[PDB]
Amino acid sequence: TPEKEPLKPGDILVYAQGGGEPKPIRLEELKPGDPFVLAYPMDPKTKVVKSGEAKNTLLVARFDPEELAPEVAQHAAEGVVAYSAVCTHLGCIVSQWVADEEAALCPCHGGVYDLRHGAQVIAGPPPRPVPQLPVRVEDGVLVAAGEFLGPVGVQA
Amino acid sequence: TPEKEPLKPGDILVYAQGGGEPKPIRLEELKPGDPFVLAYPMDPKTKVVKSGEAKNTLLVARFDPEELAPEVAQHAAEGVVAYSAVCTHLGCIVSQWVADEEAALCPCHGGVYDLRHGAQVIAGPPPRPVPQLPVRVEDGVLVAAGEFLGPVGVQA
Ligand code: FES
Ligand code: FES
Ligand SMILES: [Ca+2]
Ligand SMILES: [Ca+2]
Ligand SMILES: [Pr+3]
Ligand SMILES: [Pr+3]
Ligand SMILES: [Pr+3]
Ligand SMILES: [Pr+3]
Ligand SMILES: [Pr+3]
Ligand SMILES: [Pr+3]
Repeated sequence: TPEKEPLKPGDILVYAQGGGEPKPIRLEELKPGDPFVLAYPMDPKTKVVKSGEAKNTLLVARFDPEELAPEVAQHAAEGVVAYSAVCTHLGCIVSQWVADEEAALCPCHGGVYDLRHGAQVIAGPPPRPVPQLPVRVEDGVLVAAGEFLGPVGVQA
Repeated sequence: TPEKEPLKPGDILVYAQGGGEPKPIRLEELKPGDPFVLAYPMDPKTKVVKSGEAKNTLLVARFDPEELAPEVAQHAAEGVVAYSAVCTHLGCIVSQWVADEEAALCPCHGGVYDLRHGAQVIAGPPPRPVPQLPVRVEDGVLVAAGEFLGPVGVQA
């Protein structure tokens, strides 16, 4: 089905949506230092939101551009970084924010991923970082700029 | 399809899940005062999580019981409240936590819902509170104790 199609580069990132038309994530809507948003890729032609495949679940956050690791910075757009939100431990959605670390927290077993340093695991049992998705801005809007730089989710 | 069935009383609450087997939310995992978790209802016997219907999207948080408004506490289980996470403004998932207010925040246009006082709108444009889901504990696991108390999401 179109809703279960994988993320492709050029997909528009949209805020996680309940019913109705989706909202593209604009750069100007993300304030540096604010908690991440959960996001999905939307086919730029068909405008189908690929929210039916859980491997397309994203977290998106704006950091101070001079706080990002050089390796993280090269895939960021104006301090904006995106990562897979599928926990690498047992596949829970990494849905919570740790304010003092500016890290992503998994509620299931306390996995914490250090986002400014490539989502390095700094707590709990994830065996590996969630992978980063390359982002770019086009006409004010966040767009997927590449494939995930890594396998998504629980890897057998 | 079964992943799209509406939420029913008796459904087990599970942590939002990528691929794979879901994790029931147990009362003991929820620390009073911690940010909410995004969740879905799961059929107790078939073990089908109803996450393909976005109107089943829940937020779950544990409060100090004596800070809940009387009406809210009537449908809480040892301080744990659940609400629909579909924004009543334009349908975005209410996915963020406001730590100083203990409030759920919609990132689309800044709707903020006062969880301890029945998800009362305290910022942004939502026309009305997200509705509460009554919850109870069954063998240490969080379960739907009734139906959503009002209509879910954007009014049609
Ligand atoms: S599934 Fe995320 S820490 Fe276990
Ligand atoms: S959709 Fe939540 S404030 Fe607009
Ligand atoms: Ca503008
Ligand atoms: Ca126990
Ligand atoms: Pr449409
Ligand atoms: Pr910082
Ligand atoms: Pr700076
Ligand atoms: Pr490089
Ligand atoms: Pr253009
Ligand atoms: Pr019983």
